[PDB]
Amino acid sequence: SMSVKKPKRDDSKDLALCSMILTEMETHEDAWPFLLPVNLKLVPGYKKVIKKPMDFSTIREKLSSGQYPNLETFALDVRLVFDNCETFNEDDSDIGRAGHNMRKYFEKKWTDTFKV
Ligand SMILES: CC(=O)n1cc(N(C(=O)c2cccc(C(F)(F)F)c2)c2cc(O)ccc2C)c2ccccc21
Repeated sequence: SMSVKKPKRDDSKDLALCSMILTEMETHEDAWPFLLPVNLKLVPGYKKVIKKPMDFSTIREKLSSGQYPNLETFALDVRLVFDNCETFNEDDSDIGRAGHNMRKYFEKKWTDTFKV
């Protein structure tokens, strides 16, 4: 509260660290469904059903232009990619499995990088 402040972590490297994690995501062989925005003109249903589309290239653009206030807002957008994927894809499909794999991959790197 006012004048009562928690000792707060050094957030100086967060921008660089998030960029590194995003690069690792993008180079994963199962990243291909997520590298570019879903084509809203070519995929029936997607625009109407998925209220907040997100993909790795859009996250990169947001990250590089100072549009994430903090690392938590970055994590939310990454998770949104996989939540959208779950909403629109059967678990028993290539993209369905890709989404599962990539979420697991992310969460470990997230834990390994930031939870001391
Ligand atoms: C995440 C997710 O659920 N999906 C992603 C899809 N997808 C496209 O919409 C897409 C976008 C641009 C070009 C191309 C193409 F070059 F392949 F034609 C495909 C996609 C497909 C790919 O093979 C590779 C990359 C992307 C972004 C997509 C398509 C249908 C249903 C869910 C989808």
